[PDB]
Amino acid sequence: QAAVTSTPRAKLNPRNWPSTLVYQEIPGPTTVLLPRDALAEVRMTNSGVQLAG
Amino acid sequence: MTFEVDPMDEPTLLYLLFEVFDVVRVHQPHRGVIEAVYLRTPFSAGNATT
Repeated sequence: QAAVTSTPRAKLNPRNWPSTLVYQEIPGPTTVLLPRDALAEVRMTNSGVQLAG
Repeated sequence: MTFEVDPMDEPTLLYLLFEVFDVVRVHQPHRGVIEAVYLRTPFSAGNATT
């Protein structure tokens, strides 16, 4: 078992593990759907329109 | 404007109202989402300052 799984090391129980050898959780990129339109609400508000909701 | 009124005793208001266009468009695109767009043409509620 050890051969099959354990990482080959020059030192049992190292005091610190390199970033390469530690399991890193890598989530997928997070997409966001921006609700507002930046310019449109400026144009409407300057007109006199009073937005809500 | 310069209204001329009869001089009664007790203090009174004038309550002048300018007839304007005020409307609203209510758009509800998604289940549970309602947004409204107000507009009052001659006497606008909001402007660049607001």
